Amino acid sequence: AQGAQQIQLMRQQLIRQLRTGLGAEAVNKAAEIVRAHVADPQAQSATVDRFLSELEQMTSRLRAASRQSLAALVEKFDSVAGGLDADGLTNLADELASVAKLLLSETALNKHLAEPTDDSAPKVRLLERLLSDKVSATTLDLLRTAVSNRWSTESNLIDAVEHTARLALLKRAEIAGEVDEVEEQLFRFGRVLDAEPRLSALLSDYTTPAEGRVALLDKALVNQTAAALLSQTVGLLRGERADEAVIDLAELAVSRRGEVVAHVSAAAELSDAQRTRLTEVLSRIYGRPVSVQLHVDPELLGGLSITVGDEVIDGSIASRLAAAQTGLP
Amino acid sequence: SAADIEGAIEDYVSSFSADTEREEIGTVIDAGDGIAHVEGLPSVMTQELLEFPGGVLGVALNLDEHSVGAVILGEFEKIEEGQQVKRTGEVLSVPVGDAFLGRVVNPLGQPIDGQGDIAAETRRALELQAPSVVQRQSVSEPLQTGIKAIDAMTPIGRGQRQLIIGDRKTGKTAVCVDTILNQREAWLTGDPKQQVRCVYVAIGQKGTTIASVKRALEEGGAMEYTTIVAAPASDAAGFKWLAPYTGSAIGQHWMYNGKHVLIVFDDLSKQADAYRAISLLLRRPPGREAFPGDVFYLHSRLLERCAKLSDELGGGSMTGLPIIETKANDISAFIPTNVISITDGQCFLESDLFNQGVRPAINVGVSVSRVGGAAQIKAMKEVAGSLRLDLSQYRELEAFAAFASDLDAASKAQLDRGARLVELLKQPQYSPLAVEEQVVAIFLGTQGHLD
Amino acid sequence: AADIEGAIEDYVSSFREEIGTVIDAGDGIAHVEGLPSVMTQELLEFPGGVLGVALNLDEHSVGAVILGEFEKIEEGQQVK
Amino acid sequence: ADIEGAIEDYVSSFEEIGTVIDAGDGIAHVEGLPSVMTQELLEFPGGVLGVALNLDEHSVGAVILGEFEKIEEGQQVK
Amino acid sequence: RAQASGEVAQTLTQADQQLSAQGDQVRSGLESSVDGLSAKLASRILGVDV
Amino acid sequence: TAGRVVRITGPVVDVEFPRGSVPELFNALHAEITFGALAKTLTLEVAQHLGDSLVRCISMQPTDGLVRGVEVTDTGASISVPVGDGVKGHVFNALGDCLDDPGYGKDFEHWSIHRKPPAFSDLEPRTEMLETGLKVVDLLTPYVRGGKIALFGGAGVGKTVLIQEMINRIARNFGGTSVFAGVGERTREGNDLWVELADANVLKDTALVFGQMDEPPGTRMRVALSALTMAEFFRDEQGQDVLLFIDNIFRFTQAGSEVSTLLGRMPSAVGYQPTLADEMGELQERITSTRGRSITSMQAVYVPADDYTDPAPATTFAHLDATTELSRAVFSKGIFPAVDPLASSSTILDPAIVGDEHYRVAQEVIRILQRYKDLQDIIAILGIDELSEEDKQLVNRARRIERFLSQNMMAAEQFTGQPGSTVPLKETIEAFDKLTKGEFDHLPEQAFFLIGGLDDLAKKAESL
Amino acid sequence: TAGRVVRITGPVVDVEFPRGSVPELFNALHAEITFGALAKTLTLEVAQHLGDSLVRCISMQPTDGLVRGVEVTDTGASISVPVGDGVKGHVFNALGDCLDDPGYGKDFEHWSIHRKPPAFSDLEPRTEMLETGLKVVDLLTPYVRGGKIALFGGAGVGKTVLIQEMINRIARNFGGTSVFAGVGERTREGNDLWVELADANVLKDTALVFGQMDEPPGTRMRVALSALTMAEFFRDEQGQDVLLFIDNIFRFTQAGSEVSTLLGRMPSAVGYQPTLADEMGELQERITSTRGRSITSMQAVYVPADDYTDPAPATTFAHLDATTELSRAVFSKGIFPAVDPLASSSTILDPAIVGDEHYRVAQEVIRILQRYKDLQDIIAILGIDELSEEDKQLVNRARRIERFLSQNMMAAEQFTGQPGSTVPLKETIEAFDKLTKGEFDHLPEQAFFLIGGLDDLAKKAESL
Repeated sequence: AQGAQQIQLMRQQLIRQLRTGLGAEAVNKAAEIVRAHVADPQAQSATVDRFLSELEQMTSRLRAASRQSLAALVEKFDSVAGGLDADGLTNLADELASVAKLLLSETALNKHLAEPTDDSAPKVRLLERLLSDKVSATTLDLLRTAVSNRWSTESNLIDAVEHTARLALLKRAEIAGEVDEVEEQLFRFGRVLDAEPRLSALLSDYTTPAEGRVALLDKALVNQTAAALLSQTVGLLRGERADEAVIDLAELAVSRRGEVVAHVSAAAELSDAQRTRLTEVLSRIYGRPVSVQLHVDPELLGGLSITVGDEVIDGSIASRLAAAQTGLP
Repeated sequence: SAADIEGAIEDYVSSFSADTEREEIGTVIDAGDGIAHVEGLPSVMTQELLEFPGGVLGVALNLDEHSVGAVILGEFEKIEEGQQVKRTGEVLSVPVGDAFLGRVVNPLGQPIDGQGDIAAETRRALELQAPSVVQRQSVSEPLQTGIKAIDAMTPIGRGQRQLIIGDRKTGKTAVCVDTILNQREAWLTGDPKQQVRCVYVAIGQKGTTIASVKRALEEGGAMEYTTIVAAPASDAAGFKWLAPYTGSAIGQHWMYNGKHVLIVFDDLSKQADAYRAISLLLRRPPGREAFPGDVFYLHSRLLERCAKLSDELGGGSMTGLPIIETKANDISAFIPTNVISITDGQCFLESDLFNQGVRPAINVGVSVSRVGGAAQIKAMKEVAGSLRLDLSQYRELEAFAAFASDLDAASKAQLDRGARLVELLKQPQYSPLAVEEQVVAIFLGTQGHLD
Repeated sequence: AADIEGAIEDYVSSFREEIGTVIDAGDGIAHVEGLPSVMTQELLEFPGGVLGVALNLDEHSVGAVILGEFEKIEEGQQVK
Repeated sequence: ADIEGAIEDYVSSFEEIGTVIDAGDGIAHVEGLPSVMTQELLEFPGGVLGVALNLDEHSVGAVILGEFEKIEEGQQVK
Repeated sequence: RAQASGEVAQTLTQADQQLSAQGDQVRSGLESSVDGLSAKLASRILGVDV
Repeated sequence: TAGRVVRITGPVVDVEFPRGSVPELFNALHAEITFGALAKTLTLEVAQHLGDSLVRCISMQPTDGLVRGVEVTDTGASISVPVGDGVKGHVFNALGDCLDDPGYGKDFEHWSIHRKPPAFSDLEPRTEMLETGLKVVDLLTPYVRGGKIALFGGAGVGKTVLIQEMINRIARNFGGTSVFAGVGERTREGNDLWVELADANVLKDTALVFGQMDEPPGTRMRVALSALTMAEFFRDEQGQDVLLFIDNIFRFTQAGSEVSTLLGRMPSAVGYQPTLADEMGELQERITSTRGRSITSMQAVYVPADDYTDPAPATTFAHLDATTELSRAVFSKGIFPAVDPLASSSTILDPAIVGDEHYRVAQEVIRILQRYKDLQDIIAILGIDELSEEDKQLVNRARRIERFLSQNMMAAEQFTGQPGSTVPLKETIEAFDKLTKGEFDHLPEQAFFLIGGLDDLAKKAESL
Repeated sequence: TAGRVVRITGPVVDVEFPRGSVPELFNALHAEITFGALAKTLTLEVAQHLGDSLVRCISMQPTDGLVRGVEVTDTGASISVPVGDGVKGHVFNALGDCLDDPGYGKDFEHWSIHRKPPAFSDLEPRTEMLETGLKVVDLLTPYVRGGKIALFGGAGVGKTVLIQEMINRIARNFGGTSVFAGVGERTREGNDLWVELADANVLKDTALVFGQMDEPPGTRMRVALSALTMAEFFRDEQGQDVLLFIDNIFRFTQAGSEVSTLLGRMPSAVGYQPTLADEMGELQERITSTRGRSITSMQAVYVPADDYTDPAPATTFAHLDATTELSRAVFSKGIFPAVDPLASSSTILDPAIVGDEHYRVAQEVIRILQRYKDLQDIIAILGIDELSEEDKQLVNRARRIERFLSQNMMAAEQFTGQPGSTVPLKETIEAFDKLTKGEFDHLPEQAFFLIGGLDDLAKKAESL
C-alpha cells in the first residue's frame, strides 16, 4: 500500500509539474503577445478608455490640542487676509518665516513660548517685548493668538507659525489669480527634486547653515511666489525630505482650492481628451474637485494607474501580468 | 493525461479577471530583523494581513497615530524602506479543509512538501474565540496512545490537553509520534466518531527532524490523516510564533464539522521564545524572564481553543499535546508552570528515569491527568483505577527505605510490588499495545499475578 | 540675543490663591499643570473633595499622588 | 541640470572647535567637530583627554580619561 | 518485508519508465497547446479581443 | 460629540474625545467591529486620562478587526451587571450577558462593577467554625464561616479539584445563596462544575460568572469584580448569607500585569504592575462580610513557579482568615489532597475558639510533622536505624499522620474510583489524638492512605 | 551618486543614501579610512533600514579613524567569497581574502555568503554511523555520517583538543574535502592547526576560513557564513562529501549579541539578542545534507560560566544529531576526553540503527552511571562502604566504567608524550559488555585510565 500511494503521488507530481510548465510557457508567450500589442498608440488609447469607462461604472497629522489651536489660528488668519493686500502679505510671510527661524534657533524661548497654559498673559508679554520693535504689528496680532492657544509639543508652535507663513504667501497667488501657475511650478519642482536625488538631499541641509541652501535654490531654480515658498520651506526644513516637503506644499496649495491631487501613471502622453474625462470620473468617485499629476513611465506599459490619498486603482499591463503569472497553479 | 493537463489551464485562463478595483497602499518606512513599520493605510484593521510587494505577507500588530507595526511572515530579506504595501481586507487567517491531510505546510497554510497546491475548503480566522462553557461537554471517550505508562496512569481523553513536559532528549516527540501513529487502527474503520485526524505542529525543529518525523509517519501509514505544520528553525520568528495558531485553526475546522482531531505542539517553549523575539523587535517592555507580559495569553488563547464540543455542535473534539523543554529539569519554572496551569494534566518525562531504564520515563509522582477515569474504558478503570497513587507511594517508599536495614512485612510487599509495576510499565518505542492488550498487561500487575 | 535672556528672566520672575488644572490622571497619580509656587509635599485639593501630595515637581507639571477616592479625578479639574 | 550638479559640488567644497553640551560621572558629549574621527583623542581645556566613542548625527559621545571633575558645560573641546 | 520492499522497488522502477514515456508524449501535445493557451490569455490580460 | 480610536496596541486602545466630552475613569465605551465573523460591539473600560482629551482603555473583548478612527461612544456610566434573585441558576460573562440564553439579564436591575469596599465601622471579626468534613482542613486549617478562605498552590497541584470538593461539601447543604467566579480558570472545569451543579440540582441557588483564560486581559480583570458585585448584592440588599467561590484569584493581578506595560506603568519586582497591592486590596476588601451579613469567600490562589516568595502570593496572604496551602512536594508523594500541613494556617485555630481538645491535637500533629521534616535530611543520607528510639518512633508516627491527612474526596471519584467520604470533626480529633499518642503504630503504614476516618481505617487495615 | 556616513557606534555605522538609491539588506558597502598607519578600505554589511534613506550597517573591520560624512559606495551585491576546487589548501578571512597571499582567489567564481537553506523537499534524515575510534563516542554518543555533531563544554575542558583529535580520526582518511571555520577562537590555534595540516599533508584537501578573537563582531559572526558558503559549494557544485568543522560556534551568537546591543535592539534573557534562535537557525540549517550529498558538520560550542542553561547552548541544542557534553567535573578527575556520559546523546543510538547488542550494552552502561550519579550525594558524605552491597557492587564497576570511557587520544601526545590509540567499534562493545557483566571487577581503577581497548587494559594491569 505505501508503494501504491508512492506511485500515485509520483504520477501526481509529474502531471502537476507538467501544468506548472505549460502555464509558465503560456504566460510568457501571452506576455510577448501583449507587449507587442501595446506598441500601437491606438491600443494604449483603447486600454486607458477601457479603464476610464470601468472607473465610470465603479491638520489631521497633529494631536488634538495642536489641531484645535491651528484651526483657531487659521480662523484668525482668514480675518487678517480679508483686509490684507499682496504688498502686505509678502512682508507678513517673510516676517512669519523670520520669527519661525528665531523660535527654531532660540530653543529656550521656544520651549517657554510653547508652554501649554490657560493664563497665557506672561507669554504674550514676553513676545510683545521681544518683537514689538523688530517686526510689523499685523504679525504680532497673529502671533498673540498663536502663543495664547495650547500646543501638544514645543515643535507644533513652529509648525503652526511656518504653516501660517505658507498660507500668507499662498494668499498672494489666490488674490493675484496665479494659483494655477504656482501649482504647476510646485508640481514641476516636486517632480524634478524627486528625479534629482543629489540636489534634494543637499537641500535637506538642516545640519548646515540654511542660507547656503537659499543661495543653492537661487542659483539652480519662475513665479516669485513659488521661489519664495521653496526658500521659506528650505529655511524651515527641520530634517524633512526636501522633495516630500515640496509635494506637501503642492498638496496644501490644491487643498486651498478644496481639491485633491491624484498621481497618475501611464505609458506616455495621456491626451487632453483623456484628461477631461479622467478628472470628471475621479470627481464622481471621490466627491471632490481633483488635479492630476501625470507621472508617465514606459515600464508600466498599457492601461492606466492612479493613486490619491492612501488608496490606488491600478490597471496596467505590468500589474495584470504579475496578477496572471502569480496565479499559476 | 494531456487533455486534463491542458483543460485545467484553459479553465484558469477563462476565469482570469481584472484587478481594477481600488485598494489602500501604505509604504514601508522602517524595516529590519523581521519587522516593518508601514506608513499610511488609514483603514487597516488590527491583525490584518498586509501584502508586501515580494509576494510576502505580514500582520499589523500595532496601530499607532501615524504608523503600523507589521510583523513579516516570511523571507524579510526582500523588504526595504519606500516600497508599497497593500492591505488584504482580511483579518489574520489561514486556509483549511480535508485537503491538508497528508501535507507539510507553512504557518500560512501553503505547501512546502513539494507536492501540488492545496485545494483549500475555506479560510478560517486564526483568532476565532474558544467554545464557551455552555458549548462544551465532559471529556468521556479515550485517545488510546498505545503507551501503558500513559493510558493506564495519566489517561488522555478526546478534548483533553495533556502537557508532555520534560527535559531535552527524553522521548517527548517519541510519545507524541507514537500517539499519532496509534490512531491508524481507528482511522481504517472509516467511522467519523472513531476516526481521529492529527496535526503535528513543528515549531523551531531542524528541517531534517521534521523529515524524520514525516518518514516515521509514512512507514506507519499516519500521513493518510496527519498534517504537519512545519515552522523549521530556518524561518523568521513570525512563522515560528504563528505555527501553533495555524495548527489550531486547521484542527478547529475538522473539530467544528464533527470530526475528532489531535494536535501536537512541538515545541511551545520555542513558540514562547519566538513571541519574545517578535515582541522585543516591536519594542514592547519585557515582563519577567524577558518574556512579554502576555506570554500567558499566548499559550492560554492557543490551548483553551481545544475541547470537546456539545452534541448541539456536532459533538466533535480537539485534543492538544503541547510539549515543553524544561531547561535543567526544573518543573518549577515560569513557562513550564504557565502551561501546566493551562492544560488538564502533565506527563513529566524525567531524564533521570529515562537513563535508569524506565522508558517512557514518566515521573509518576508529578505527572497527572485531571480528567482521570472519565478518559478510560470501564475495564481500565477497574484494573488501573488507583495505579498512579500506588506508583507514587512506591517511589516515596523506595526513596525512604533506600537505606533501612530491614522493612515491615507490608512495606516489603509494597516495595516488591512497585518493582513489578515499574518493570511492567517499561515499553520499547514503536510497540503500541492495543487497549485490549493494555488492560490485560495492567491486570497482571494490579491483581498481584506478577508478585 | 541678550533681550531673550532678559525677557525669559522677567517671565519666570512674574510668577487670592494659585490654580492648577489636571492634565493626566491614572492609577492613583494626577499630573497638575500650573501651581507655580507649589512646594514639594504640599497638600493639593481637587474639586470633588480629594487630596494629593504634590510629591514630584517637573519643569511644567506637578506629579501629585492621590490619597483616596481617586476615581473622582478627571483631566481639566481645577486644582487649588 | 548641470547647474544643479555644479552647485552640489560648490556646497560640497564648503582648526574647528566643539563645545561640551553634557557631562556626567565619567562621560561628556561634544557638539560640533564635524570632521572628528571615531576613537579620536579629544582635549578639554583643563588638559584632560577623552575618547570620541559614539559619533551621533549632532554630538560626539566622549569617554573622559582622568579628572572628569574638571569638565563642565560650554568648555571648548578641540 | 524484504519481498514486499522488492515489489515496491520494482513498482517504483516501472513508474519511473512509465512516467518518462508519458512525460515525453504529453509534452509533444503541450508544445502545440501552449500557442492557443497564450493566445487566449493575451486577450484575458488585455481585457479585450487581440 | 462621540470620540474616535487613535491608537491600538494589543488589548489596550487609545481613544480621543472632544474637549468637553472626555469620559470619567472606568466608564464603559462602545466601539463597533465591522469585519465578517469578527463583527461585534466592543466594550472598552477607561483606564487612564493621557491628556489632550485622550483616554487609554482596556478592551473587554479581542481588538482583532478594530480600525483606527472608528467612532467610540461613552455609556456615561461604568460597566454594569444584572443583580437580583433571578440571576441565580444562570451563567454570565464579565459584561453580565448570559451565556446560556443571550439577552436574559436585560430587564434586571443593573449595578456598577466598581464600588468602594464597606467602611471600617461596618466590619467585625468572624469566629464561627465551618465544618467541611475533610480531615486536614477541619484539623489543621479550620475554616471560618463568613471569613476569607483560600486554597494556595503551584501549577497543577489539584487546586480546582479541591475547590470543586469544597463547593460540593459546603454549597450542597448551605441554606443561603452561592456565587462562583471563573477568573482565568480552565473552561473545561468551568463546564464540569456547570453540569455537576445541574445534576446535583444546586444550580437553582448558584449564579456562575465565567471569564475563562481564553478571554483578553480586560475581561480576566473585570470578571472578578463582576461576580463580586453579584455577591455584594446578595449580601447588602437581601441580607441572605452568601458563599463566593473564586478560581483563580491570581489571574486578576496577572491580567493587570499584562496590561500594565501597555498602560505605560513601569514594571516592578519580577515584572508585576506597581499598583499590585492597591489593585488586589481594592478587590479583596470588597469580599469582606460586614456585621449581620456573611459572605464566605473561598478563593484559590495560583503561585507562580511554586515560589511562595513571589509578590502576588505574598500580597494575597494578608487578606485571608484560613489559607489551605497545597504543594508539589506533598502531591508528588501521592498525598492528594496535597495540603502542606506546616505552611497552611488559620486564625480561628486557637484554644479560645476551637477548644483545647482540638487545639492540643492540631499542635501535636504540627510538632510531629515539623520534627519529621527536620529529620528527612538525616533519613535520606544516614538512614532511619541511626536515629534515637524516640526520634524513630516519632518518624513512624509522622509517616502515618502524613497518610491519614490524605482523604478520598467526592470530587476525586475519577482520580481514585472509590466513592468519597466525610469525616466528622469529633472523629477527626479522636483519630489524630490516638495517632499522636501511638495508638495505631501496630497498623501497617499503607492502611491510613486515602481513608475516610476510623471505621474505614479499621476495615482497610483488616483488608491488608 | 552614493551614500555618506551619518553616525558611528563602535563597529556599527549608520549611513544615509539618496532618496531612491537605498541598498537592499546584506549588501556589501565600501567606505574609506584615511588616517596614518590604520588607513584601510572598510567593508560594511547593511543590517537594517532606519527610514529617511538611512541604513544601519555592521563593519567587518574596526571603524577606528572613520570620520562622519565620508562617502560610502554600494557594491549592489552581498559579501561574496571565492569558491572552487582551487580554494582548498589556502587560508581565508571572513571576506574571502587569502591571508597567505592577498592577491589570490580574486579571479575565482564568488558566491554571496547569504543563501536560502535547502528547501524541505530536498532534506532527508541521515542515519549511517560514523566510526571515530573513541570509546565513549562510539559507544554512548555514536556520530552520524552527514549529520550535525557538537562538542559542548566549559572553558578549558578540551573542546579544541577533541576537534583536533577528530581532524586526525576522520579528515585524514576521509576521501572528500574538509572545511574548517575558525569562529572567534585563538589565532594561536589557527596557526598551530594550519602548520599541522601542512605537516600531516591534509592541507592539500582542506580550506580554512578564520575569524579569530581579535576581529570585530561583524566579521566574527560573518566568518561562519563564509566558511559554510565554501562548504555549500563543495557539497552542491563539486558533489563532494564534505566535513565542516566549526570552532567555536558560541562566538557566532556572542558576536550576534554584541552587534544587537549596538544596533540598539532590546535585550532578551541574560542580554542576548532577540532573534537568537533565528540567527542561529539561519546558520545551522544551511549546514545540512540534502538527499544526494552529505556534509558532516562538527561544531565546538562554548558554554559560558559552565551554565548549560544559558540561552546560546540551550538554543543550539535543537540543531544537532549528536552532542558530546564535555564537563568540568569529569575533567577534574583527569578522565580525558572529559565527555559527560549522561548528558551527551545521539539520535542514532536506537536498536534499529546500531543493532541489538550495541544498544543493550550502551543502556547497561548508562544505567550503571545513572545509578552511580544518583548515589553521589551519599558518596560525597560517607564514602563508598556505607552503601548496601547491591549498590557497592554497582559503584565499583561504575568507577571502572567511568574510567574506561577515558582514552589516550592522538591529539593528547603533545601534552602527555604517550602515543595515541584507536579502538574499533566491535572491541568497544565487547569491552563494555564484559565490564557491565562484571568480568573486570578484580582489576584496580588505576588500570583503566587513558588506555585503548582490552589488550592494552591487560598490558596496563600487568604493569601494576
